Amino acid sequence: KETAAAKFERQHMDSSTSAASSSNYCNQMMKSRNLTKDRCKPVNTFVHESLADVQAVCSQKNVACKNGQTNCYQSYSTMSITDCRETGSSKYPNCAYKTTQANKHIIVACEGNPYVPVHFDASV
Ligand SMILES: Nc1ncnc2c1ncn2[C@@H]1O[C@H](COP(=O)(O)OP(=O)(O)OP(=O)(O)OP(=O)(O)OP(=O)(O)OP(=O)(O)OP(=O)(O)O)[C@@H](O)[C@H]1O
Repeated sequence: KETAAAKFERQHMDSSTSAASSSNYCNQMMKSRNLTKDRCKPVNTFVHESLADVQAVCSQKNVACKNGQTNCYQSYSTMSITDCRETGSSKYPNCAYKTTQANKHIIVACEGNPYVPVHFDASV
């Protein structure tokens, strides 16, 4: 079975310098990572950093999670990311996304042993 940690990698890791794609990055990535299979995932962030760099955030700045848990962590450095937001015309199963590239601090929730990211909470 896919662990929460593996799911975080499938949903959010895109190790590279920045978004690269032959067509609309978000439409191709949301499809290829199976984020459009059971619904159109409405918002999603891809992180263009090494897996070690993202995992290291779990020992960086402790912040409250949007859901009130306290196992969220904000990166000290800005990171290269791409946000995918479903369009107003998007309707499952014909999902469609707008692509926003950014350099922002990421906030992830971490869990488990080893303590690793399992949920992407926000970017600031
Ligand atoms: N330590 C944590 N702190 C906060 N939330 C956490 C933590 N661990 C797991 N979660 C889970 O996050 C899921 C979304 O919950 P909530 O956010 O509280 O409700 P929502 O109404 O907002 O859902 P939505 O559909 O609108 O937006 P999602 O697309 O994010 O949902 P889903 O993909 O299924 O979530 P994930 O797998 O984690 O992807 P991702 O890493 O977040 O991208 C939900 O299962 C929570 O239990």
